Amino acid sequence: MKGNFSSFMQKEIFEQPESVVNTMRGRVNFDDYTVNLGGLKDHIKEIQRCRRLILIACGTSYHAGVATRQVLEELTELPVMVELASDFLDRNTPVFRDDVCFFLSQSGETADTLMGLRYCKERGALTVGITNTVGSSISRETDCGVHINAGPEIGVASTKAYTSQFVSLVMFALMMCDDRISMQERRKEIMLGLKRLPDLIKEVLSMDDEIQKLATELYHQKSVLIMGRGYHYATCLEGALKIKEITYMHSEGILAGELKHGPLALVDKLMPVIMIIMRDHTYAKCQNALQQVVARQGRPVVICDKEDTETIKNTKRTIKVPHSVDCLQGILSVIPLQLLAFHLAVLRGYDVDFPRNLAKSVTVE
Amino acid sequence: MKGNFSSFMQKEIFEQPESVVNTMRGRVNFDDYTVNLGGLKDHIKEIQRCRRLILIACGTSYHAGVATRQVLEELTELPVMVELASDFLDRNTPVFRDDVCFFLSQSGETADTLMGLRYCKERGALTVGITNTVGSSISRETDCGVHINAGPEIGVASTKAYTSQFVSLVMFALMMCDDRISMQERRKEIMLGLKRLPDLIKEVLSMDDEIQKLATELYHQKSVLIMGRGYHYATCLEGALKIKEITYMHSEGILAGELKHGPLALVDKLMPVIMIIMRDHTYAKCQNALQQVVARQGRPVVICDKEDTETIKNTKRTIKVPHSVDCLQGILSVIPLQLLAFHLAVLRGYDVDFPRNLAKSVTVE
Ligand SMILES: N[C@@H](CO)[C@@H](O)[C@H](O)[C@H](O)COP(=O)(O)O
Ligand SMILES: N[C@@H](CO)[C@@H](O)[C@H](O)[C@H](O)COP(=O)(O)O
Repeated sequence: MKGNFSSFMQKEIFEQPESVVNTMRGRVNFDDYTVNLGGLKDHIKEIQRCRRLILIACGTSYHAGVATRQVLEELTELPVMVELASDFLDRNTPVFRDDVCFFLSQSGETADTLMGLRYCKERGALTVGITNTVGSSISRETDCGVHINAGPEIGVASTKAYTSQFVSLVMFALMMCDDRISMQERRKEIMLGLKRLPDLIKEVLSMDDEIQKLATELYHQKSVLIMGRGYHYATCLEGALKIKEITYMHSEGILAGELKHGPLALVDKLMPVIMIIMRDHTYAKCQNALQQVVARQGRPVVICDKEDTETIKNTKRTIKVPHSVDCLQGILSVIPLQLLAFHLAVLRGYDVDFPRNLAKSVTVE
Repeated sequence: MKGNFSSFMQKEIFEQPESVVNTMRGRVNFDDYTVNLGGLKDHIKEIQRCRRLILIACGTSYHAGVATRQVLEELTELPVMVELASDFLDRNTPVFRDDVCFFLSQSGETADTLMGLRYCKERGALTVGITNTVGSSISRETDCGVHINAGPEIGVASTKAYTSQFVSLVMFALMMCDDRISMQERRKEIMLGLKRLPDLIKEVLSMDDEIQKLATELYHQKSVLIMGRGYHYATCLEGALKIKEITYMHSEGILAGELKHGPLALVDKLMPVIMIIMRDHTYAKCQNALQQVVARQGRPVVICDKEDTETIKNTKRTIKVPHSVDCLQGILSVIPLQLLAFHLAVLRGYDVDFPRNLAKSVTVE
């Protein structure tokens, strides 16, 4: 039972202050800035010997990799490859004995991610499971793993499991660099953001009524282009998938740096556009993308941060989310897009929890 | 002057039997199965010492990397990473002294690809230029390079330059494995396909009138989903971009293995779909994607090969292209999509050569 909510998905979205706390429970100690993933305690030293991280997954679990890639590169200093499992297998991707391969899966039974796992094992790679289902195939067949501990997720369109996968990979990253003197201030910045994150998610959830009103403006449209870069590239892909999944509107994520390489031809006053701009090191380049969409008569809705005075000042339609650290900001930025997919589906008369043509786990072929 | 054609783009498309011959001229000897890229003659041995290939580009030049990745993995046995240049830079991607980095660019002046190049040089990586413009910045600042020799390309939506980039990267691959006894039959298979390719492209071009008729069926639509996998993933992305660029229809490339992970919710009898199915090792899995689109009331147009009796037999709308080798087939499969973008733009009244909001080369920011 979902008692208090009319759907599992809305309950799962509004559960994210608690699911994030649950993911970090018994793991992150805020008194002494320590993180310990017991499921990885044995194997961590072996992992630090490896020469490359490969993150292998499908759909939203794939996006959680795209969302943490840069901070994994930053803090591990290893090359990080993120791969859609179906294509990884079609190409007979080269994998080596000193590769560590991560398998990201809410269900733990996704057929292509699991066959990806067995392919890598057969080549002698170290395998790590990041899942939300204890006792699943992927959880059982990996060498080590982390249970994200988000609790059961019933809505086919994933919400809390994405944000808990994201926190889980950030925690792995923090363990990886815990012996580096030069990285200790960075780690402490990150851990203080994680401490603050539950309260900041409660604050994003208070904008539900405002997002319902924007859904009211959009539910007759047939397309929407969601543009972001850097840390927010994953957020645009993930919001795009969520809207496709339960609303059946043609939403597409566009890498903002690619705009002038073709997609900008789609922009005029009739194409709905959502732009994400955060105050990280991509800010000036995102301000360029925005200016270029407006120059071509686009009328974008802009997801920015609450303290971004210059874009709030100069832009009429803003969804203003709280400010966090650059590599956690996408946990906050994705939530209005989760809520927008939900409200659009309600307005169109569609089943938010069990959309047409889809299942929670794709276990066959 | 384009004399004989009403546009540069259609002339460039119909030039592809000759541009392919021009790309291979003085390079591939069919009498003794030798390939020699003189621009790489000095540096080839150093390249074979390197531990990873990174392919860095924007838009269609990016797609040429996606299109040759698998055969580069196959024949070099190296890891191959393909990167959108804007994102490569946003993430401060780790690059090493024993990386070989390829910069793919028709113009040779694309700002993000060029800044990508300088970033890699500064870290001591070996840099290789694949371009269509002699004397360009990228051509001049790399350590070595190949001029694809396609001739001037005026149409903003790239055609011959894509297929010549593709052949150029296949030729590099063949040079890389020319000392391996076990790979000699494979190389000879590939070189015999390249020998046959110009005549097979003439045969695809003879279906112009048939593609004009399909454009006639589609030019009132607002969306189209183009689905493929494996070797044809690049083809679906590239056709999708070409239709966006000059027709302004919302065309999106979908990885066919990802269908059941969300995008299948978009499929019903009103969503136009183009599916690509080739007789390579992904055939049975592509037949599964097709069956799943039809099960959900989709009415796909299917690009298949002429000798694919089972899908011709069981499917009403086929664009039947000649059969080639698996890793060259996308040179043939992309051409109907080039011609479809062209005819759609004509029917809608748009400038095929100089679309709105775009330029041939993005040299600034
Ligand atoms: N249900 C979709 C997400 O909202 C889908 O893309 C999903 O992520 C995919 O099927 C993989 O499932 P997994 O996370 O259980 O492996
Ligand atoms: N004109 C477009 C291709 O049709 C665009 O995506 C293009 O590939 C991109 O701007 C990169 O240009 P380049 O190949 O000159 O580097």
